[PDB]
Amino acid sequence: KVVNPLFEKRPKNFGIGQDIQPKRDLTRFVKWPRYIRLQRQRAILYKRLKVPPAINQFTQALDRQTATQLLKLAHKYRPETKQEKKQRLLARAEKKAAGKGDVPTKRPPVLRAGVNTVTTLVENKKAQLVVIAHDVDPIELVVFLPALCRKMGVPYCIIKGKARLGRLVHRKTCTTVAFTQVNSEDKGALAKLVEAIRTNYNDRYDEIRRHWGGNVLGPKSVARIAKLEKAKAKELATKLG
Amino acid sequence: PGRGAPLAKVVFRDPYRFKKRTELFIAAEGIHTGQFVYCGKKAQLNIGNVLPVGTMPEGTIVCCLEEKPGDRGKLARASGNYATVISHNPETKKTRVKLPSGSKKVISSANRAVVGVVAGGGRIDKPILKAGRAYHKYKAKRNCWPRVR
Amino acid sequence: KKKIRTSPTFRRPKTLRLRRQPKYPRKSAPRRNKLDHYAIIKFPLTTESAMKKIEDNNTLVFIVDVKANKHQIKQAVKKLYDIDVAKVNTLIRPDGEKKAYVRLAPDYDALDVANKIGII
Amino acid sequence: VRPKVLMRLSKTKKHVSRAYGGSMCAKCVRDRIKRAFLIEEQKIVVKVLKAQAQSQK
RNA sequence: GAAAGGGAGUCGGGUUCAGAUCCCCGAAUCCGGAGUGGCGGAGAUGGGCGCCGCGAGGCGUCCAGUGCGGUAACGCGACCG
RNA sequence: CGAGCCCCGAGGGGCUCUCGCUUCUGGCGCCAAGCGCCCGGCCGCGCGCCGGCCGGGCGCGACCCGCUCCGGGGACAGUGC
Ligand SMILES: [Mg+2]
Ligand SMILES: [Mg+2]
Ligand SMILES: [Mg+2]
Ligand SMILES: [Mg+2]
Repeated sequence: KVVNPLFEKRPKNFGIGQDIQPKRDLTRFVKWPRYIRLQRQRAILYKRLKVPPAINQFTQALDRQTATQLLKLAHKYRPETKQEKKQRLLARAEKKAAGKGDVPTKRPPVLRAGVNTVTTLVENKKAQLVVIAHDVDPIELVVFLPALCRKMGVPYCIIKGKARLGRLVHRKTCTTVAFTQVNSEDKGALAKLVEAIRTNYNDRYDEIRRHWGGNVLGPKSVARIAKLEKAKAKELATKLG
Repeated sequence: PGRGAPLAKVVFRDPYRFKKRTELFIAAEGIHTGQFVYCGKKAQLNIGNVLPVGTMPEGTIVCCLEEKPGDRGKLARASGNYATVISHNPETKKTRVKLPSGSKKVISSANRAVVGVVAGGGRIDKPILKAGRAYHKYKAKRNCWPRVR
Repeated sequence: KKKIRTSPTFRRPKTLRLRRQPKYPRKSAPRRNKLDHYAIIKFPLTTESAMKKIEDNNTLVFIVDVKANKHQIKQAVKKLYDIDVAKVNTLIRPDGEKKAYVRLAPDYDALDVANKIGII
Repeated sequence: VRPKVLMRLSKTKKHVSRAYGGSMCAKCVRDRIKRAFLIEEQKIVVKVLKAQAQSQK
């Protein structure tokens, strides 16, 4: 009612040859740096090529819920840090000075880390559970671990991210962690996790061994093939009946 | 200098930013200054327009033909020369054309070309008549002219 | 919903560059100025042409260091003779020295300045 | 004058009191004014023509 | 990457045994700088209404004011960006 | 907008070119109008979506999703022996 009559809409149409185009999103059309292009093309290649099952098994990671319970359990057994190791050593020195003496005092169960340590534990059948990161970039350190764990009878699961295992062990990255013996109040939770993981991984290793990965074409190629198939199907439908 | 075909300085508008884009088309014969030329798939058949061969009829002739779908013009560029669009097939998106040498070439239907013949006419009709005229001709081109047997 | 690439070119992002904060100077002390005013002014010229310049153009003729420029010559003369100069002309002699014709301010007399210097 | 002499000339000496003055000639300025007005009028005419032509389904 | 290409702006007179478009005298000129703004001029300083005032002219209020002329070619000392 | 493709009840979905704004002129065209949603300050109805004034931000305008920039070759060419 009080609107200024001088105000008006001034729409610009962006047809071809008309008013110049607006600054729109061009992320799909950016000349990207060579390293970005290389990593994206590697990701695409891992879907183009036929990935052997020994490498494709690591695409089967734990679901988010199960990974959450597993990491929640594993947080109770994180290795002791440098500061609290210093505190424990000072406490031991003070206690030995006065007056108990040796006092091993039940060295607590801890989460074992490192691919070599985990491999030795699996070979000795000491590990109760094995957790393997899915994204070990030099992927030869852990390719044998599913098979070795299956043969030795220890349950193994694959989890998303070596960074999470590294945060478990106060480092940047850990390939694998191992659950050895556990406290009594957590034995039941470990048993539940072991049952679920044995169902998901060890009991179907026979077809994990045969599930090849990759061999998927691009969306443009799939759309073109589907267009050809629909083109012949629309006339075959009229041919039939 | 060095070519017999006149060049056409043609100014377009940049579709994405406020700027003027100047091109250096090969002048098809008949075009003049102050003339509007149109380049694209929906351009009409007129002398000087640039449009894909697949959208052109079965007997049209063209000036600055692309050898590959996307480079600039490569064929029939020398003065007086032209190519002819012989045939099409909508499937496989191919067009058969006749080159100035008389050879037949199958190219993509997306190759663009200028409608008409390139200007510069029958330049080879006039006898050179003079070693000096030949000298001036090749001085603008390269060091090839005085040819010892 | 706001991060957009309106250009098809990836440019290198601008990252801050710290200024140098060295933990020790590479040289313990700054080297002193070898081209002080005594080094700039070597000795005055006392030839017939120089005396003619002194008594006619109000100009003192000096032989100066080859690396000294007109500003440095002007400041050197101003400091170590306590006189004001109008301008400085400079040439390099065929023997490699540098010769400066220093024209004094009108209120200063080149003749008695030359007397107190000792080049009469 | 030579191009660097134009830096020390006053503004008036380098242009003419008119739109495009000192850059375009009067004749072609008049031609551009008429061309702009007439082409915009033609746009109005074709807009009205299609608006009255769309009256029939 | 040019002492022959492009490239702002120094001329007249005198002067030495030997230097001068370089020195001296006299006339200019180009480029750069002025933060505390160097001086002027321009922008820019007019109309309307109430009043006072013999008239002229003053007071209050409101509204303008990024220059002007010529039909035009174009002009005038500036003439926001 | 469209021929209206076909059901048509004249609605309208499956079905085709369009899933388009630029051809009589030697003009001009960018740095968003508009709409919607919020965040401040101001005086202030002084009953809250609430009176109005000075600023700021986001979205639609400018559809969504996607795995190779787009196109042309291609297990040939090419390279090594
Ligand atoms: Mg011969
Ligand atoms: Mg010199
Ligand atoms: Mg150079
Ligand atoms: Mg001489």
